[PDB]
Amino acid sequence: VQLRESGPSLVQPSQTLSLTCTASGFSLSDKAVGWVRQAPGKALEWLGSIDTGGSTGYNPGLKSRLSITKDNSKSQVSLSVSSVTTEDSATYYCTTVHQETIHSYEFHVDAWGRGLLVTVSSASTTAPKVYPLSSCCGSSTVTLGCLVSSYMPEPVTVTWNSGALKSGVHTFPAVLQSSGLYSLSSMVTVPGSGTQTFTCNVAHPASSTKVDKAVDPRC
Amino acid sequence: QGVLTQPSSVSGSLGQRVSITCSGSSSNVGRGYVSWYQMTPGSAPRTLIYGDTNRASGVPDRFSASRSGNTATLTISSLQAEDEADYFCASAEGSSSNAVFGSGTTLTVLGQPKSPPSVTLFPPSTEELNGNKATLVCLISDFYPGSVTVVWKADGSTITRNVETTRASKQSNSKYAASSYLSLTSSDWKSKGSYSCEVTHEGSTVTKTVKPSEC
Repeated sequence: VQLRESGPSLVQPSQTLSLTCTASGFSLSDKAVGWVRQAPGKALEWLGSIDTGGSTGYNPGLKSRLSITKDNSKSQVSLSVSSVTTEDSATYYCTTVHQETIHSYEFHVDAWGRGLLVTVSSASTTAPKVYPLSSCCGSSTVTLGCLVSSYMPEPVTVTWNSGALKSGVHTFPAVLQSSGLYSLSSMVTVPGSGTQTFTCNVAHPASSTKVDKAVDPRC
Repeated sequence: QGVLTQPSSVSGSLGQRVSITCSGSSSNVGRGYVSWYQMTPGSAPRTLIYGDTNRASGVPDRFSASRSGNTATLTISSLQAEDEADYFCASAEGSSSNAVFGSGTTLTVLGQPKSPPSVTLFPPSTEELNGNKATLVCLISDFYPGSVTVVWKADGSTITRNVETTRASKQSNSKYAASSYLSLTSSDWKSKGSYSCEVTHEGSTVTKTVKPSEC
């Protein structure tokens, strides 16, 4: 048992988000599956479950927008969330749950998926523009970098010199700018390096893009 | 409908006894099948406790839990580095398929000495400026505790428009980082004598400056 969520990492406001859960090492007719999400900086939030018999329960606050179904055939469980807003941006987790019934009700999560971040935004998939940075104009050490500008959605990956350069590399978490697009930056501090060469390697999987930007260390 | 209320924050030093409360009502916690979950940085949650008191497989026995009435408590007997994480209780309410998670607790392990921020300020690239855009990037690293404030200045006056600043995030070396971006037109950049990023950390300010005429 591992659970795996699949679906879009980005969807537009008012549309319907639809996720699938598979990756199962057991039968849906033997165990209940739950969905749990976590909006950024919020607590875990229950969405609902479907038991072995296909009976569903839902978070009562969210229920009007939620649909969970399954098909034992393909060992797949679905979630749909209707009329999405930015409040629906979250990491979505598929789970297996213990649900059982002095008359007290038993609940716990047995197994957790890895989770899939989904962002709800008016912005659609946008590959970054990469710009070279140098601190020069602000010293035996120069700091170089790359600005990874105006992309959607997360994530972005940065290496230097194809992975050869790791020491003194610091890549920062992104900011969401007033544009509605993300930017993040990677920097490297170089002790020199007269004819040594510095290239940042940016990957934005959602747009299927890789960018190499050469950055001038001269100062 | 119900709410499981936890402290927002808890802290201690290595080896100390730390507790996390989870207060509900007779319809949730009071019914006695509380569970607990840990979420370590950049990992899916893991189950710690179920049925008020049982420990999940593989969880160290410094973790224990109990319940009295409508309040459940998770206790870590000897706080370990790896225990810096977010913690959540949960309970069914009125139905085994209606789960309520608690509001969540961030646990920090104290120990790190104070460390000031390193600040690097980058001016806009020529390539960006060609696009009629200028982004100044202030990168802030290796500070502890994880709390900085950022003020941008142009010729000694404060700018607030078109600034986005991150909160502090944990680095792999257990200090913190943050960044700030000021988005200008190429004209506003060029029009000023100097721009400054001024980072304050617990009352002490590290300032970096760039002058368009030199950059």
